[PDB]
Amino acid sequence: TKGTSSFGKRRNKTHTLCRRCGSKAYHLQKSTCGKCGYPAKRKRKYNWSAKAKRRNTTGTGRMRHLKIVYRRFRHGFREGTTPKPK
Amino acid sequence: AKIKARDLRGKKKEELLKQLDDLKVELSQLRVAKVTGGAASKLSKIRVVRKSIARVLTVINQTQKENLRKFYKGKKYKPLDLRPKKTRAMRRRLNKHEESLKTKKQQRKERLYPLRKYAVKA
Amino acid sequence: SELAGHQTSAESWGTGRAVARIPRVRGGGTHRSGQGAFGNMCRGGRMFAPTKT
Amino acid sequence: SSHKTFRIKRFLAKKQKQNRPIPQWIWMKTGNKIRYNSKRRHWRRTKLGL
Amino acid sequence: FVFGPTGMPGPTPSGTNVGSSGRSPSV
Amino acid sequence: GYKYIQELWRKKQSDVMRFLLRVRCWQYRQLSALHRAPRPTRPDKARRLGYKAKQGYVIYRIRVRRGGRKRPVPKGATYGKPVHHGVNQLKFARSLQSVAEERAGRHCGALRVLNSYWVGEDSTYKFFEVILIDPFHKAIRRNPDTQWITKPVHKHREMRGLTSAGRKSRGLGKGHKFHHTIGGSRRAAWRRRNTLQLHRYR
Amino acid sequence: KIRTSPTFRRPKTLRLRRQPKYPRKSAPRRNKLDHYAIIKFPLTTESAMKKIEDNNTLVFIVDVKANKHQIKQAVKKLYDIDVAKVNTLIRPDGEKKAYVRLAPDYDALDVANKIGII
RNA sequence: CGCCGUUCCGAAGGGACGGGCGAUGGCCUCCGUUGCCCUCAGCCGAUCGAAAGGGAGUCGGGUUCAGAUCCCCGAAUCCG
RNA sequence: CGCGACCUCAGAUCAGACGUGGCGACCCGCUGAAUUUAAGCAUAUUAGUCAGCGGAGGAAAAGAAACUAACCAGGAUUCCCUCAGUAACGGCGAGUGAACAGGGAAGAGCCCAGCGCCGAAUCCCCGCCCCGCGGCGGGGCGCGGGAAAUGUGGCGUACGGA
Ligand SMILES: [Mg+2]
Ligand SMILES: [Mg+2]
Ligand SMILES: [Mg+2]
Ligand SMILES: [Mg+2]
Ligand SMILES: [Mg+2]
Ligand SMILES: [Mg+2]
Ligand SMILES: [Mg+2]
Ligand SMILES: [Mg+2]
Ligand SMILES: [Mg+2]
Ligand SMILES: [Mg+2]
Ligand SMILES: [Mg+2]
Ligand SMILES: [Mg+2]
Ligand SMILES: [Mg+2]
Ligand SMILES: [Mg+2]
Ligand SMILES: [Mg+2]
Ligand SMILES: [Mg+2]
Ligand SMILES: [Mg+2]
Ligand SMILES: [Mg+2]
Ligand SMILES: [Mg+2]
Ligand SMILES: [Mg+2]
Ligand SMILES: [Mg+2]
Ligand SMILES: [Mg+2]
Ligand SMILES: [Mg+2]
Ligand SMILES: [Mg+2]
Ligand SMILES: [Mg+2]
Ligand SMILES: [Mg+2]
Ligand SMILES: [Zn+2]
Repeated sequence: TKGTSSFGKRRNKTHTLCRRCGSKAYHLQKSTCGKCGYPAKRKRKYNWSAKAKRRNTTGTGRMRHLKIVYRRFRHGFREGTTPKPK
Repeated sequence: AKIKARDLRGKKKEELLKQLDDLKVELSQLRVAKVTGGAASKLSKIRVVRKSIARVLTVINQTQKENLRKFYKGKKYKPLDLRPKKTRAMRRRLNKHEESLKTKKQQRKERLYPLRKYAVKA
Repeated sequence: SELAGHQTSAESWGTGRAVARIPRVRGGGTHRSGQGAFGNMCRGGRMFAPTKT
Repeated sequence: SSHKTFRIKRFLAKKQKQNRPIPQWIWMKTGNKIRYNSKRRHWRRTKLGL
Repeated sequence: FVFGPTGMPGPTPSGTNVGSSGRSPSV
Repeated sequence: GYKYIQELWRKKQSDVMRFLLRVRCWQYRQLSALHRAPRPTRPDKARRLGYKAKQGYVIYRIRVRRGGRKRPVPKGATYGKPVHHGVNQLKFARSLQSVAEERAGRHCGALRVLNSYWVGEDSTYKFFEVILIDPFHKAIRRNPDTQWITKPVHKHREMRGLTSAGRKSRGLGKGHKFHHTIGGSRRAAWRRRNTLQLHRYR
Repeated sequence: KIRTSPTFRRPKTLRLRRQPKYPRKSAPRRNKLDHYAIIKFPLTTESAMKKIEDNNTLVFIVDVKANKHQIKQAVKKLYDIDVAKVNTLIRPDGEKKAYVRLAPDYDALDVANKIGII
């Protein structure tokens, strides 16, 4: 009865999609995420999982502002200028 | 007619917003032709008009921003958009004058004991 | 590499099970599930006495 | 259920629009390897997480 | 114009079940 | 002048200074645990520790509970070898003054800690005063005698143990007594002693 | 001035209004939910052609962030047709279908004839 | 890092009528506006917590290949 | 009663700034094991190491002796060779374990409080004038406002200094 019989009672979910990390680990009762600790300001990450870090690091996403900072760097972040016109 | 961004810079704000409000109607009529079924000559003009609208709104925002940073050209406080945006640590430095500042004790040491240029005989 | 062959988590199943007692990959609904993880004999796995620098 | 939320109806909508085969004109391209769509999903077998 | 085939995925089954019902007590 | 208040604040066992240190400690014991002071309680000790009476310099008074560091573990039960069954009589490796400078340096994270000093104590509390500098004022930015504190290297001097009260806890110094911190720190000594130099030619 | 109540309540002081010395953002951001972006295209399905023909309505795939008020006031700008009522619903596809029912005198079949869908 | 704590070591109300002062828009008549005092004010703890608890107010008939107390027709109803 | 100071303390969507979170190979501050070794094990060892927490920079930390020495004396810090598997520690068991000198890479010094001297001789802020103007400054005005005598600036710091 601890097995196939009591696998039917599973109908109300514990977690939902966290809004900070988009993973299905937001404990609805504890009101905190198990993947990033969303209500806490600091993203949670431990060294004892060398691999769970490589899934969420500055390279894993779009870097929509870093891939441009890395380009504006090759010229000391010049500003307010344009090439000489034709 | 190929709408280039060059001949858009002399026109006036309302002589630009009339072109915008005409291109958006040409879009609406093309997104309608797409669903009613139209010739590819029309379907392929969507990429042409979406980019004509892009060129227009680009010249509008560029002239408006140039006018803004001219209006605040000599003022002390200016909008955080016109303030020079570099890296946060590069904006939180010391000025070139605070860097180039010296205490009266070191303006006196540098003066009384300058670094002399010399050589030695071998 | 010094991490090669060890980037998994795998513990032996133990006696019983009619399996050869080598460590095996944990659970999962995939090919690489209970498949033999470390040791030079296993696919994937670490080479014997990894060459050092 | 039938008492969805908006964030979920929208995530199911995305999971509906990702569930169609590759256009047939797309493996006559030049630098091509995709024989078919392998990221497909059937509502019966694989259960979308959630 | 060459049409195409199809393909459907499925979870990989892992064999770990052990009933261990049989008992042979002989002290 | 300051040399009178200095030699006065050394007779803390006297009558006047045991009355003052007691009314001060009573009044401090009634305010909050971390509150801003209007002006430096000890103006001399503050000058000696670097407090110029000009805009930007801030004084926070802060109280800390005296006593050692009971080990944070369940009831008793520090599971390990009898060596580490100690919970009660343990001591903390950072002075209570270094804990005051970082409870101020964290509660107000914009300001940079310079130093701190002792203004009273009782059986259950020690009261310090932390000399915080506002590193984005122009009285500090332009004055070149003190624009070192405004560089990003000196963020949270007390979280990195660079203040006076902190530096007193890292056992650094020159001599035959401070051999285990030759190099940067105790861990930069430990690294070089516990590091195997493997030349190319051996 | 005697203390009539034994509760010292904080006295109300004066509160000024923001008189900034410079606006933070230079220019007001243009309204990206224009009357044109708020209506993408119509539907030409026999589920909506019976609405046009019989119910004298139209079926637009409007932007999802659009109210029934923005829709009403955005068909009364692009098409100049007074509107009886608007009934929106978000499809499983994700877009927001909108059934706009025209005033009694205005004829849907003859305002869809104009704009193209017929 | 944070935890404890939920009325407990707290200057915890930005509100109202009337009056007085001040300004404003117009049948500048007479109301309305907002500035300043005067007078008056308890609370009891920010906020969250139920698609089965509490919770104003819609029913008939027709219609689709799939939607109807939701669309059409016809009768009402609550709140502002 | 009122008035006006000062101290202490609140309230602002008050004018203008600042912090927060991420990364983390290297670095700084704390916290801190147990596998294992001892052919058992409890001190020791593993190890101030893994995990844990906080904080940075392009390097960090350290740094111009309350030093080493006992010489015919050396002279900030950091780094390498060497001292040295040494002195020493240790159920003196297992094991652990530096420094000085010397040769090199590099090479650089300084600054306050205090004590005195000077009419606060000093600093921040707003308004206007001209420039500079994309690292918010220079010069001029303001019986303009503040900070500061509960101490600002100049000389000056142990090599002595006035
Ligand atoms: Mg539950
Ligand atoms: Mg962290
Ligand atoms: Mg000086
Ligand atoms: Mg391999
Ligand atoms: Mg199933
Ligand atoms: Mg320790
Ligand atoms: Mg000591
Ligand atoms: Mg609620
Ligand atoms: Mg309910
Ligand atoms: Mg109910
Ligand atoms: Mg403000
Ligand atoms: Mg043993
Ligand atoms: Mg053994
Ligand atoms: Mg054993
Ligand atoms: Mg031990
Ligand atoms: Mg660690
Ligand atoms: Mg940080
Ligand atoms: Mg950096
Ligand atoms: Mg440094
Ligand atoms: Mg030396
Ligand atoms: Mg030897
Ligand atoms: Mg050791
Ligand atoms: Mg030496
Ligand atoms: Mg040399
Ligand atoms: Mg002086
Ligand atoms: Mg010295
Ligand atoms: Zn999360």
